[PDB]
Amino acid sequence: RIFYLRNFNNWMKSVLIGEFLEKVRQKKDITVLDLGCGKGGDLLKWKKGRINKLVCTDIADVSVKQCQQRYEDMKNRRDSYIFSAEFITADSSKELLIDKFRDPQMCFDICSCQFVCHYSFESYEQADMMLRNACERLSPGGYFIGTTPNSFELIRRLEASETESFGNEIYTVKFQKKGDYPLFGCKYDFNLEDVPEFLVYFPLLNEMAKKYNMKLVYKKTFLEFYEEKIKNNENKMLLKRMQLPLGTLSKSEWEATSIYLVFAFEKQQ
Repeated sequence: RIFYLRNFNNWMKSVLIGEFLEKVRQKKDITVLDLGCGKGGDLLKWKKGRINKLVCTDIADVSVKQCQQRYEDMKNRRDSYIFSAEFITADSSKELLIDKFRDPQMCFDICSCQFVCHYSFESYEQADMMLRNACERLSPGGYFIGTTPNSFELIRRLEASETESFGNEIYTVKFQKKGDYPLFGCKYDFNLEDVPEFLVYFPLLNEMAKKYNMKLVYKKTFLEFYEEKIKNNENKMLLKRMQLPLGTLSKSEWEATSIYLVFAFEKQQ
């Protein structure tokens, strides 16, 4: 029954992505940076969005090759318009992407960073660098959007527990330490259903992003974002198409999903 949670987070991304492609269109040939693209889970979302150019990039060569394969298959389906795509293997917390890009002067209208940012918080330099790569090639008025664990929700559960661990049948989180939360390098293990992650203090990400002329649009918990986006019936209908609150997800599914927040920043003039 692990479909429903995976599918819920996917609908989260869909609705975030749709909102910001529309904001870009309200301002008047859309170029997108999908940073930490994995296997291509969002490839389909970008086609629906009708964008024109996509750069997919990941630290993991196999995921990158795989995402390129999936993109190609979507190309080779019968009777189909699709963005052009460029695929780059690169550590975006340690290497500059502008030097990897084919077109070294290209611009982006959105950088999408889904379930990736928290890997960069190992140190200042890698956090600043992923952020550099996310923001420095955005056109004025463009967006840096994504999804990451909520540090406040993680610590809170950590401090309600008797151990370094908390979780349910679906997820387990294991910190190295209680009481001590450094800005960079605050490691914890995460398992759903197991790469080591780093805590992302949102007030800090927010300040660090100013360095690249970004201002916050919003930061919403998954539950806040869900409670609001679902008042829209097309959104509801999309959720039904694709498929603590009482419905949609089970109690323990909601504890899993409610760990996350949604964020958006905009490039200033």
